[PDB]
Amino acid sequence: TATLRPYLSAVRATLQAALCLENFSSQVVERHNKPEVEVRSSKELLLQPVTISRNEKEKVLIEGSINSVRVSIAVKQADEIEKILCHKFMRFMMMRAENFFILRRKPVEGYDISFLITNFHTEQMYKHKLVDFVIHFMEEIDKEISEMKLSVNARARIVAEEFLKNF
Amino acid sequence: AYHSFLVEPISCHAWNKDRTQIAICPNNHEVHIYEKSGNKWVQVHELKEHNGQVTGIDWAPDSNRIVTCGTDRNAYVWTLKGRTWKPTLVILRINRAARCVRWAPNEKKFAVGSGSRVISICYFEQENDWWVCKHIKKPIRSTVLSLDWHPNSVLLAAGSCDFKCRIFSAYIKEVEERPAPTPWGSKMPFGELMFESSSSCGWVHGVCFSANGSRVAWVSHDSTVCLADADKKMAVATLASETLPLLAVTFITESSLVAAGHDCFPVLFTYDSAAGKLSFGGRLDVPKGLDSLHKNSVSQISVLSGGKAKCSQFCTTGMDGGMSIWDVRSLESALKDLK
Amino acid sequence: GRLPACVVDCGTGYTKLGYAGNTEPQFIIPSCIAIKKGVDDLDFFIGDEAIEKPTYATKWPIRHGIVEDWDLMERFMEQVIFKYLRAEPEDHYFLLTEPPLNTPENREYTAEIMFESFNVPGLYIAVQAVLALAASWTSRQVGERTLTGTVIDSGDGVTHVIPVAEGYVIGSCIKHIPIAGRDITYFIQQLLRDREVGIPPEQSLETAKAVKERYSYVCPDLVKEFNKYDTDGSKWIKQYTGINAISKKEFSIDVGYERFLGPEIFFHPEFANPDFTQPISEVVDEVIQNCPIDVRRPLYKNIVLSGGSTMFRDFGRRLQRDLKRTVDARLKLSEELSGGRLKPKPIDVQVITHHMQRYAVWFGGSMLASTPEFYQVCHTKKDYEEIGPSICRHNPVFG
Amino acid sequence: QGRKVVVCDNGTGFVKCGYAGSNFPEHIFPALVGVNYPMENGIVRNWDDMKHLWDYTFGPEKLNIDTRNCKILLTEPPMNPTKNREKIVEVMFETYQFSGVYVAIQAVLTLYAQGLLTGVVVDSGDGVTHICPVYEGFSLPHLTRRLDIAGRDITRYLIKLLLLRGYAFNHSADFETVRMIKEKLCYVGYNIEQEQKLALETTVLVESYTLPDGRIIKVGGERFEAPEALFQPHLINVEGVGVAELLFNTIQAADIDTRSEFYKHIVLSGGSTMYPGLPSRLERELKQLYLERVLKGDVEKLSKFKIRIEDPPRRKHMVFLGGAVLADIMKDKDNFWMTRQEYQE
Amino acid sequence: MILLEVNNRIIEETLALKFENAAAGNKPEAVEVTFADFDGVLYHISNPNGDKTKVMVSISLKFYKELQAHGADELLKRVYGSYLVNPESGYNVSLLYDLENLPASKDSIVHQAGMLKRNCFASVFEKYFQFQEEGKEGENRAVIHYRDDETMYVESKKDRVTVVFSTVFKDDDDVVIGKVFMQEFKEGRRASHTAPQVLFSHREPPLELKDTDAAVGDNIGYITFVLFPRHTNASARDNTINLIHTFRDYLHYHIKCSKAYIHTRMRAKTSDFLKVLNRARPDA
Amino acid sequence: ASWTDNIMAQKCSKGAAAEIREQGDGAEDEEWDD
Amino acid sequence: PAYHSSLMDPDTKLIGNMALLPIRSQFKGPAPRETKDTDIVDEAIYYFKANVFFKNYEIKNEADRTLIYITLYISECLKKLQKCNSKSQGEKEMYTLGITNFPIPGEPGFPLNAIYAKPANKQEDEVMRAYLQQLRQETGLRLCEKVFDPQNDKPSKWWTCFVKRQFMNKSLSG
Amino acid sequence: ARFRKVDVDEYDENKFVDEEDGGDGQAGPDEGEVDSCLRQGNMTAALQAALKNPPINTKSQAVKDRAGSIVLKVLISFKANDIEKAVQSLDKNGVDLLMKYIYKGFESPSDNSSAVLLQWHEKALAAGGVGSIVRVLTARKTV
Ligand SMILES: Nc1ncnc2c1ncn2[C@@H]1O[C@H](COP(=O)(O)OP(=O)(O)OP(=O)(O)O)[C@@H](O)[C@H]1O
Ligand SMILES: Nc1ncnc2c1ncn2[C@@H]1O[C@H](COP(=O)(O)OP(=O)(O)OP(=O)(O)O)[C@@H](O)[C@H]1O
Ligand SMILES: [Mg+2]
Ligand SMILES: [Mg+2]
Repeated sequence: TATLRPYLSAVRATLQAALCLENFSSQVVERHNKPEVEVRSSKELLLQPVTISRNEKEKVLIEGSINSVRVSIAVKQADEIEKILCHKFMRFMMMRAENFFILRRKPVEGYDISFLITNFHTEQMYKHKLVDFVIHFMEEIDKEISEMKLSVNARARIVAEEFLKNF
Repeated sequence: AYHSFLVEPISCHAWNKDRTQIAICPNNHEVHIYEKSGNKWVQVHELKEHNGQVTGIDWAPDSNRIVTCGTDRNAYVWTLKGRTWKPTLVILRINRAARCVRWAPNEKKFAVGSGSRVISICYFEQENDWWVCKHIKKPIRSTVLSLDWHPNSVLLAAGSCDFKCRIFSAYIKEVEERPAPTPWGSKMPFGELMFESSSSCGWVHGVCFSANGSRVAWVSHDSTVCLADADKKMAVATLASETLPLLAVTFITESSLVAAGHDCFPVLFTYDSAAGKLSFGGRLDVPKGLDSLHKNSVSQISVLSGGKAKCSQFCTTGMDGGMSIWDVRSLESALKDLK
Repeated sequence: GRLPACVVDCGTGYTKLGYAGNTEPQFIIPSCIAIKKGVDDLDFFIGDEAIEKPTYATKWPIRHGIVEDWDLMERFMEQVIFKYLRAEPEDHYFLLTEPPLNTPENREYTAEIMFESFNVPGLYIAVQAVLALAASWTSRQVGERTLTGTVIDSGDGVTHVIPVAEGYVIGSCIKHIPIAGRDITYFIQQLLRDREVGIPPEQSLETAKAVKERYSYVCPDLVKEFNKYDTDGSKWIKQYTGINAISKKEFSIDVGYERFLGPEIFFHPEFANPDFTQPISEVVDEVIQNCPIDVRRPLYKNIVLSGGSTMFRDFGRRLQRDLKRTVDARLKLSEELSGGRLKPKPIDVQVITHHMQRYAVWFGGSMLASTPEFYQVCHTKKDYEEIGPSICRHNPVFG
Repeated sequence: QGRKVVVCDNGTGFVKCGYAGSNFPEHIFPALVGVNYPMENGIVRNWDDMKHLWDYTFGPEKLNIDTRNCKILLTEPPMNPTKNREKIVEVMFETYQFSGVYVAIQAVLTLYAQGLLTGVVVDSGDGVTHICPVYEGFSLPHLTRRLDIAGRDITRYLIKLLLLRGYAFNHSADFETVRMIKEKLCYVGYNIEQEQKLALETTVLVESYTLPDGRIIKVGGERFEAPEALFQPHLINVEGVGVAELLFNTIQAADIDTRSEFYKHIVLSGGSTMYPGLPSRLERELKQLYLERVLKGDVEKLSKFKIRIEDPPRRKHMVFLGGAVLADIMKDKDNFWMTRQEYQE
Repeated sequence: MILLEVNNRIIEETLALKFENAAAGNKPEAVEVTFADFDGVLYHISNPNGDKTKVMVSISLKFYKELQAHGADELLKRVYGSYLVNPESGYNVSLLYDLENLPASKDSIVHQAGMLKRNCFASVFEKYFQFQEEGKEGENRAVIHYRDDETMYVESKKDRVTVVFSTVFKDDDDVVIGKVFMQEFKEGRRASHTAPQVLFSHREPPLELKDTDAAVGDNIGYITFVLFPRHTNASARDNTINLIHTFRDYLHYHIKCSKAYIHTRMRAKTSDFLKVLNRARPDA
Repeated sequence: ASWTDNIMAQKCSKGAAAEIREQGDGAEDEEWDD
Repeated sequence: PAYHSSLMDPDTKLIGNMALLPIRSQFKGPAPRETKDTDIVDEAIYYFKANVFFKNYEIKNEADRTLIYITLYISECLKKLQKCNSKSQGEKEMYTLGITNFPIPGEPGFPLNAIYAKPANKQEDEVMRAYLQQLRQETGLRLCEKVFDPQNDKPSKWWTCFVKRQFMNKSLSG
Repeated sequence: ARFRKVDVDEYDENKFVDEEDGGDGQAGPDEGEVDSCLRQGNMTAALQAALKNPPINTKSQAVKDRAGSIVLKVLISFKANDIEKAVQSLDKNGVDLLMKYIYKGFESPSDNSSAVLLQWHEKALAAGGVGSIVRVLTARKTV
């Protein structure tokens, strides 16, 4: 590799620096425990949003709060087929965001996927395991997009050969 | 000495005078009191009166009184009568959720730092036989996360989300006596801002006073530990740590600090008085996922044996449901110069 | 539009696929998929071409109604659309059926399979009980045509008792009896093995099933039927002829007792299933009693049988007998115990049997998708694109 | 002295009888007569059942007290028609001949329990929401308002929204399950735009509930649209203005001097006001109304608008504690009690 | 399956069951079955005037005039014989089978009845293949609007026959997957030198149809089959027609197959991610 | 609506003589109390 | 529900909870001669083909216990009748089974020991033993007189099909 | 309605109001000194001069953008093999400021700017812990 491992290391370090969340009852709303990065009702509880960019197209925006961190990833999209495969995969996963407990239903503007890790998730899951899951996610999305592209190309080749062989 | 009480996180823990019973909040609206029956911990008491998550537990030893505050905007003073713990309600008059609660050294009052940018100093009024709260409001602008009383039952350290570490005066005339002059200041009315300090940024997760109280120390979310001397012209010394943010800090001696947090192991700091400077002394969980004993963030640290004047064993309670009893005596010979 | 909609009822045993506007489904295929990189996922078969093939492994995607393996479900519906129905999915609306107590997440997966893979212009995931009630309208020739009933949907999985009130299924009172077509087939197979020889071991599941297809009937009284078979043993014992797959020859077996012992386990589950022992009449009574009091009586007056396992002769009539007996006994016991001269109105239980009893759900779906309203109650692909899969969580009912 | 003071709250959920000055009720039991529930919206419909109920209360099994030699305090719902009040008074004086008889609206009892004389009580229960201003400890019937939205209507709306999610529920069979869902998960949103954004873009509001039949249902956004019917009646097809707008209007219809005092002591009561975030939402909406139709756009004087809407933690027994305070701190008076001699005048 | 069969199943099973019952001597059962096939074609298997002994299979095409202009009736009479009957109202071509007058072999009649749409389409193909064989160059191209938004152009030249499908992809994903499939089609002559030459033009009509009213759009692609005398000859005419008249549905079917496989891969990856995430819990 | 009417269309065939041509020898006889 | 006995009378003798119904026995035993043509053994032999499938029987009477005992012996009798060639051989097998001693109620190994009651005394024990043996002999005889088809050489399968079916999942062999 | 479109929370006298009273701001980092250092080949001196006087108190975004651009030009001007030594020439405050500038420069990728910024970030992390990244996240007055 040339710029994948350093990028993943930087993202992992920033996630460790950001996935330090504690339970925080709402200051503005009585008896509510809302993710502060979403409501943004108190500016003191919102951390500075940081960006780690592998190039001008692949980037992770990590914006943290006292009780929540939002991690948005822009997946690599070389060509149109990769673009549609990435978008279709992301909608596939985000439709079942109730199972991906740390996943958003809709991305932030300009980004492909968005994870929302609340203090509750770090309570019920190991934080370093969550960081490892996010990095593993970034790697496997690219791997599976490439696999889908290759599978579609091979499938189209076989379909064309099978149709044309019967003439 | 690691013991895994239960899988879900422990919000907060409090020991008793004999260090034989531990009251913990298992990320729930209940307080579980465990006691040592031989060599194993047996859950022997269950306290169920909070309508929401319990955020702070303290145990006054001499009165054996357990004060519990939670997100339900309530404080309860549990007293052991007969064989059961029964609660007395404490009106806090706070519209937001309470976060931290700490008893006074003389057990006459307790402080509840809450999310309404207030600290409720609550004391018993024998005339009407219900607890009464007085609010410290100015200049607290954000939520108070941590508290720690001065060893004179008057002053009060308060860490707040507004990046400011404060020392106020909680001199309630109806329950206290005249406070002696302290290097923090001489004029001590209730709610008086005795001292402030800060940094460029960072929420204050934990504050703790020294044995004599002339020294305060607070750990901020910006991976910094700060110590303020009242004697040395009210001066603050900042150490920007290279580790993850520290959540709970306690003095163990006059010149030593133990701070634990999201780095999942306690760390030791030394305050050189002559130079008035903090230095990293050495992590207390050097190994023989995470190699440290605590698999998740350590949320609370508290002196177990000897008190703040003769601390030889302390206790770290984490978000992994673990309680670790660290003996600094053994760690003295374990590492090179872990003094 | 102009092209008729596609109605596919994907049951656990038999998938019933066809086009709207038709009385009976054009295909009743087994709900089985035979499967072995590249295009190998298209090298599979469904229906009768998948029961037994040399080099293929057969798998049943649907177990107890709930779809287990969704990939196999997608491939199955793929050849349903393109090999059997021969429909362009972009021009035909689809009326899919859902099992009782189906999770909205499963509705979302079905909608995603239909839309993001086949690009259908519309989809309507209909509850099976309401379709059965719709099919029941062909036998009730009065103005008592309401969607309030107690559907006894019995197939090859579990026999569901489903109370529908005002068109909406009361999901808190649905009760499943683990006796269905497969249990009856197993019982008849065991009876045949213990009585007659000459049954090939590899055909015993089929030669029994055909028996259960053609010679079975519920019995008014077990000992009376046994005495009839013993004494008048010429008009009751039938002869079944079959052809052995290996060494093709004709074999004749005496179809006797199992004729009335096939569906009897609907009425005495302790005969075959040891864990479950209460008759279907008691289950229906308990289901309806669990329902609100204001709707209890309508659920008696409209008990609709759907599925092949309910197509046994006199099954509905005997069910009416048993349910009326238990209801009248309960009423008499209550009157005797209370002694307050309440005198409740006598309860009339009416099990609606109809000529479309077998494919009741598909018939209801066809007559539902043959209407102008279906187009204005479907979920258009445009709605899928704007709102999302959530639109397919609720499919509105009709009058 | 006199003593022998008994206070008996007659709430629809439970009847609670005890003695004056008690921090907690001595006896609590559901208002069950057998199985009938004549208590609908706090107005009696079957008086014989209530006669049996009071006989049970004063019977040896519950209190074992002499009615002719005891002082009784009863709780009256707001907007109680005068016929019911008079008939209850006649029942106390004739069928029980109590020496000390007094009845008052639940609003003043609430304020006495919390320790206030002036303020507005928002008592929302299962039948109807009542907004009752009280000045100098005397309820003001003129300014009291009723909003026909309560726990039952919110439960029905939640059932409708759960059907919209594809959950086979019924309005007559699964009422109690949805009621428990509303108690355990529903809350009042603060900014409905922001809450809707959080529901439609994030899965943090999704919570799993185990129905009695074992099926797990994931209740997400509907946690906050169900109570929103209190603020937006049109969501349940009810003509109105909403609880916050109604409260602001009923305060603004009062004397100019008392408006500031009413603002600072608006107290919530009843089960339907236990929703998280309800006081914050009421404060925000009242501030918005003050900005719109009192300040008329400017924000300079909004900071002077002091509003303190506190839901008391001891909500469960507010009426009983108010009765105990009223019948303990001032029981020894003479002109206060309505006695049988005055009845027989 | 890969190749889309050219036989309508519903007709095949219905007529096979009816003929088996008639041969067995059983009383025929009334049939009233309306259904549809690809290209928006409507079938109706019924009984004329209620007589059970006669079974009528009617086919309705929204474009039967454009085929009738190229000898549709002549082909249908030659292939179906006396079974051709005056069409039912609302339908274009009707076949009548008398259940009392079946021939000895029912397989041929059932299979021909299955090929009803194929023989409706094959008239223009027969005409233009004969045009190529006879050397009648310059004859006007045949335009067939087999669906509302998709079109077809058949042209005969000196040494080749051009068959252009004007297809419309509903979604952008359809468009890109079709681009991939057609790119594989274009270079498919490497593995088979005797195959027809497939050309693809996305968003732009070829120069041949530029003078015509061929639609232009981002979702519209044109697929040109160049068929040589080795494919337009009598021996291979049937197979060539069978494949060419279903190529469009074949391509769309395989696009949807690719989407289904892509969903399978996403489901596998989602399951792997969910297992990884549930392993992160302290208790698993 | 149209659903009720289209379902009823079958009533001419459904509203006819008995399904069984004669119940030929193999079904439980009627005349049971049922 | 499972079919029930119908020949119970208030004057019918009771040995424990066991019921001493009369039979038409040609043999000699404690059971008295019955004028009626219907007996508990015959009623069992009739109802058995439908009772054997029932794995849950409610003992609503005391003649019911007689019914279950005769049904279990019928099950054992068909188990031992599968390997036979003639009516005479079958009857000899029935006599051999009857002359043996299956467990009496109370003794270990007897099915439904929690439903039946132990004999009170030695005289009652002997009466119960003789009654059970007589019922066994009559059951075997009336079984063989009808199991074999009216034409010779046919132990008809219509009763052989029940060989492996145990009433209430219990058998007299264990 | 129409009264729900007003955000009362903004007009409340309880929000955390940052002081923002640093003032000063003497043109931030010096352009001439760093230009002279870069031209003379004193790359380490160029980095040291670039990290002096951060615009931690300047409210205007133009000076912050100028300082970020200067620091970015210095950072890409470096060679990879010589980066590590440079990182070791800064104290805790210097490394924290360098990581703030690195995280600022990631937001504007150009050619191989991100490729060398990732090496800079790795070395800065190695020499200054994860607490430096934490301070980058937490600093309200950040470059
Ligand atoms: N007389 C009969 N009529 C119809 N089916 C019968 C009959 N006797 C036995 N069966 C069998 O009963 C079963 C009924 O299967 P059915 O298609 O109704 O199930 P399903 O697909 O699970 O149904 P559903 O669509 O209601 O969920 C088949 O196995 C069929 O062979
Ligand atoms: N914690 C809670 N959160 C939300 N709603 C609750 C809660 N507890 C109770 N409720 C609801 O509040 C209502 C109970 O009303 P309450 O107990 O005050 O009765 P009430 O005022 O005596 O009634 P009524 O109007 O019939 O006289 C119910 O609708 C119940 O679902
Ligand atoms: Mg089924
Ligand atoms: Mg109330």
